[PDB]
Amino acid sequence: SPLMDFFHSVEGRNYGELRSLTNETYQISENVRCTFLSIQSDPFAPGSQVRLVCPCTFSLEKVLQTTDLAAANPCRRVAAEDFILRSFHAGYRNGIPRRTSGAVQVLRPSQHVLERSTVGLVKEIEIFARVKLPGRRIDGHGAIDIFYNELVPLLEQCVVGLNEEDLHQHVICVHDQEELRSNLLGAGYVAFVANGAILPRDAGNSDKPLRDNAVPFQSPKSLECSFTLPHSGKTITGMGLPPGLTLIAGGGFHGKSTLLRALEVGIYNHVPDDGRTYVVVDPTAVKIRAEDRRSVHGVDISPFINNLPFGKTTNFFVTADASGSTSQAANIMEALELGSQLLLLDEDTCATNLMYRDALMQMLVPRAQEPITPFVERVADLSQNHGVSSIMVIGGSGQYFPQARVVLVMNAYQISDCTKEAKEIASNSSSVFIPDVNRCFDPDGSFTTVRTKVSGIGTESIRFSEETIDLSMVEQIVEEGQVNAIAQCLALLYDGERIVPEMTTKGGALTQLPSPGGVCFNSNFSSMIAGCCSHQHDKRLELRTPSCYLPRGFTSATRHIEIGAALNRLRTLRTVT
Amino acid sequence: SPLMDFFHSVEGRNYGELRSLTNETYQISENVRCTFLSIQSDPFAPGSQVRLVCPCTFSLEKVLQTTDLAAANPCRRVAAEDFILRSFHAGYRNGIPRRTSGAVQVLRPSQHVLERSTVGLVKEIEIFARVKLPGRRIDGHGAIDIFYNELVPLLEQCVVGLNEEDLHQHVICVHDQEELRSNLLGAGYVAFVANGAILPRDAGNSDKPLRDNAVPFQSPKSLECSFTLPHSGKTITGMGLPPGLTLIAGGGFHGKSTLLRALEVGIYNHVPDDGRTYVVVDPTAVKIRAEDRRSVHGVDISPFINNLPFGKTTNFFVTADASGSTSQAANIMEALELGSQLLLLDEDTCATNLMYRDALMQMLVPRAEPITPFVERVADLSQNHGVSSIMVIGGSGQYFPQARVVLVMNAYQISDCTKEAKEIASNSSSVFIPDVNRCFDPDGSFTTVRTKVSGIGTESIRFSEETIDLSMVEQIVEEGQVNAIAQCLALLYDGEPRIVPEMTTKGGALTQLPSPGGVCFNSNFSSMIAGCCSHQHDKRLELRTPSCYLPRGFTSATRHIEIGAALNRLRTLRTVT
Ligand SMILES: Nc1ncnc2c1ncn2[C@@H]1O[C@H](COP(=O)(O)OP(=O)(O)NP(=O)(O)O)[C@@H](O)[C@H]1O
Ligand SMILES: Nc1ncnc2c1ncn2[C@@H]1O[C@H](COP(=O)(O)OP(=O)(O)NP(=O)(O)O)[C@@H](O)[C@H]1O
Ligand SMILES: [Mg+2]
Ligand SMILES: [Mg+2]
Ligand SMILES: [Mg+2]
Repeated sequence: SPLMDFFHSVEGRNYGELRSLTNETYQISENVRCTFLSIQSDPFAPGSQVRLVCPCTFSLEKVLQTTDLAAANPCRRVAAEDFILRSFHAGYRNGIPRRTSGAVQVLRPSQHVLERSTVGLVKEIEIFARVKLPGRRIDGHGAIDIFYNELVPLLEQCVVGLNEEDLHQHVICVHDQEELRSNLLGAGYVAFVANGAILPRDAGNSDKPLRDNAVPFQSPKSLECSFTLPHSGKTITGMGLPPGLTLIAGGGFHGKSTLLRALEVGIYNHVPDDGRTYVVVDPTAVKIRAEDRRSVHGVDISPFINNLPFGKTTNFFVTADASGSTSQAANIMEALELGSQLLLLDEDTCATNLMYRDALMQMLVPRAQEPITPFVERVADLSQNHGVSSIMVIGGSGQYFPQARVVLVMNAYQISDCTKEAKEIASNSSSVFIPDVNRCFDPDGSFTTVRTKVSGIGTESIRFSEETIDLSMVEQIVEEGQVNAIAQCLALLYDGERIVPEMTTKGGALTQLPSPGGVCFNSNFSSMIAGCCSHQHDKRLELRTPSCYLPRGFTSATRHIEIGAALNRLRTLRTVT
Repeated sequence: SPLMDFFHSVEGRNYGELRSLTNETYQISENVRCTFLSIQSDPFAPGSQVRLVCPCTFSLEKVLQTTDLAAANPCRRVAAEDFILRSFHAGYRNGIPRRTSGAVQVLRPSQHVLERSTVGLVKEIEIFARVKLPGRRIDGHGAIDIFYNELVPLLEQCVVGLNEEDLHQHVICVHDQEELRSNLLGAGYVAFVANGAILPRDAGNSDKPLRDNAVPFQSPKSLECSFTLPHSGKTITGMGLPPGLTLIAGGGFHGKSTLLRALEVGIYNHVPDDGRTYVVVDPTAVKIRAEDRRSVHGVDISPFINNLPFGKTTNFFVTADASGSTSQAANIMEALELGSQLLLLDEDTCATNLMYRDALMQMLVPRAEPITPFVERVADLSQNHGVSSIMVIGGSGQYFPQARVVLVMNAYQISDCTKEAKEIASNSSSVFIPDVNRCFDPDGSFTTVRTKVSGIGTESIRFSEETIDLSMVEQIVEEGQVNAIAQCLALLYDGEPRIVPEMTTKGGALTQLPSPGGVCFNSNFSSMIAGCCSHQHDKRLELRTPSCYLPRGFTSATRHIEIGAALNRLRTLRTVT
């Protein structure tokens, strides 16, 4: 009631008047309360941050399995908050807002279920928003619409008026997914692909499942295996993949890349639509690709590449313009340093030189003269002595056959288990890694340059003061709120110049890190980044550290490996050993 | 004079009266004049478009070799306007402006010399700009600063007060530079790389040459050749590449991607620093890569990929989400139909399946294997259609029997090893229709649109609600180029009915297209795109087709092939045969 009357009150009057609202809290409905987090300078300044608060109607016991909030499995708290976001957002598609100024920015959820700062379940329901409040004169009627006519009905009908059965099933599917990824290394696998999974996406620029003429994934028998889901009781069946080397071989339009992308997202749980639901991978899995002109600092790529020009150091690599082989190797070590157990390779984004060696090529120029020691030679070593496994798509090269654990053959989106035939083909055709990695972070040479503000640019980049970090090929980033999280971390690392050691220890301390779902090889770089991640988790995916330029509640969880990767490619980065 | 005397008058007054400034044209100095092409609505709005006019002081005789404007070689006209802007911009680093509002937006030219609408030479000098005229009570003093203090000294000192000896030398390098490529197909070559060239760049995110410890290009003797530049008299020497197949072989970190990138830009002339200056390629050459999830419509990918799943037609291919080989082959023909003469490949960003087939792969599963690799179509394409290929190969000597020359690179030093290489092979040892039927269908193509077309940086096109991915069309090298493409799309759309057949004709008529420097296999698609390019050229890089959201003078020339690639991968592209 009173907010409106207030606005009538200030309806004509000048814009400055608005700075009164901030902090000033009003109840706009019986079941809705509004709290003002900021009030911006003008209409065109991006949003005026507000906290929408409304009662939590559903039974915790039925959906969260406990009466007291604090006991609830965080996974289910996430799936809940995730769901509410989804429901509120769908409210626009169901013509619920009697009016749609469209000046209401609230973070849009991916197809993946991540903890987001956006909705918090507290004891109530906490939804953060950004609103473009309506000439120089104020125009209260605009706002008046915006709250009473657009937000209240959406809240009351899609948020307060939730559907419990839907909620409960959301949460059950999600949780069963987490648990099912928690069962992986135990059950004997590194990846599991559920039967009937609709892997292929809707469009090359789309993440939703394929509506038309999808072919449900079917595991070969020899690779078939089953599980029991705890919360649904549903028992499911599919393709299990042992530790070691999984080869995905077929030449054509067959589905190879499509399966693999499923596996990269395999570290996520997605809304029951997604159709990749219950395709799961080790939660530390990393899409490994050549990436070029990326900068490297302090990575020891010496396992793969041996003989740089001009006696330049393999063992502590450093460039601001990297090669396809060198940076791919850079990414493999970058990864191991952050502790990945399952590398994911799509050969078409991989640096052929790294991958294998041609006879003609070696005889043309002697391999003594060639630096590179290809991946095939390091792979058996990595699985046997390190428990690091690889799944990779190979297009037309059987060189990997003596090393291959399984050889898959994809044809028109159908798989066959051809591991026997292939190693038979191989047949008739016939460690090196330091886990304790000496890499500390140097905030001095790293941050000397800058002049600030830190902010996430879409899904692609980080505005880091005058600097700009390119994540366009950190392919497992799948939300804007993720890169935003990363921005929070960077602005933190920057702001407190006690923290590197402090976070390094904060990290060495931990036994398990948070998955982006909420559920819980070393070095000081690694461990530090773990410290940052962990601290961020602590403060509810919202560090506020001063140099950060971010709205309240547009942040999504992300693995520590991603914060790793983002710093890892700061091109002002400096690092010591 | 009069402008400021106006402004203070206004300075209390409301922003609106700035709508008086429209059209009204003022002289803020002897050698300066400004014309207001627009006025922003708001202080925020991206700026207010103005024409900056100043006298042409230099002797046209020495620089353009004619007293009369209209005779001037457009190559030297471009190099002129290029140089003018460049100095103007340099005016900021030389402490020239008295004040620095930074409300002045004027296109930043790249290292490339391109025709740009920004500076025009007419009879004088024409520079287009965008200004943010500053509380929302007018900031008359602020504006006064922008013009009396910032723009004028820049103009008078760096533009009116230009340096003719440099400008002359600019133009000589540029012109001599264009001529050197015109000489290429004649002199018997497809690529020429000048000795002493500095190929590599300062940083993975930078286009400027490698300042520190660059190693100068040197041609192997066997491939060495020389030319004579008409305008400088200078005689230059380097690496000549014949028609046919050139293989770039090597190990790692030796500079192949460096050389190749130089060759991709080889369709451009660079400001005399750039250091790739006098590296030239066929001005039609295209960087061919696997581009995944790109949409295809109407491409006959048949020569490489003869089979698909489900009787899907290779001969008229269509996907909204695409494969590495499938996309790459689309690219090869997309480019062929637009008339490429040299295909440029980095075996790394190429889809390997398209490139060779392993013995082991072929046996494990027989080829009766959609794909027919490039190695087989290469001789054919060369011999029968005069389309050549230079490609970086990482470790596969399979191409050796097909190889014209085999280049071996080692620590930034090339060697001719084609003898030894083909021996290696010896020791271990048409299809394409030029007449491709592809008409453009504006009906199905433009149905879903409500508009506005605007280029997003260098990377994408906001085509109404649609978005086009130019992120892997690697030879786009300016924002003004993407803006150009946006102009053309806005044209095909707004002038929809008669513009397709008309441009098709307007393009069949043409025996030469305009190179981006200004100097001057068929299908209706192609001929149409050529029509668009040529009409754009005619119209001075300013087609204000009505649905174009663009400031005046933020446009740069492109090849026709580029406009081809953008339309080509529109996700609502419908095309008929
Ligand atoms: N199981 C499926 N059902 C329906 N469509 C599919 C399926 N799998 C893949 N697709 C579509 O097939 C197209 C090509 O599949 P893709 O995943 O690229 O095969 P691929 O092996 O990567 N070929 P390549 O990378 O060229 O060697 C993509 O558009 C997919 O969306
Ligand atoms: N003339 C030069 N002077 C100095 N540095 C150079 C020169 N040419 C190349 N480089 C460096 O080498 C890198 C490019 O070479 P690169 O692409 O690694 O060769 P490559 O071995 O063919 N690639 P790959 O085989 O895929 O690893 C750049 O990052 C440059 O820094
Ligand atoms: Mg390279
Ligand atoms: Mg390379
Ligand atoms: Mg693919």
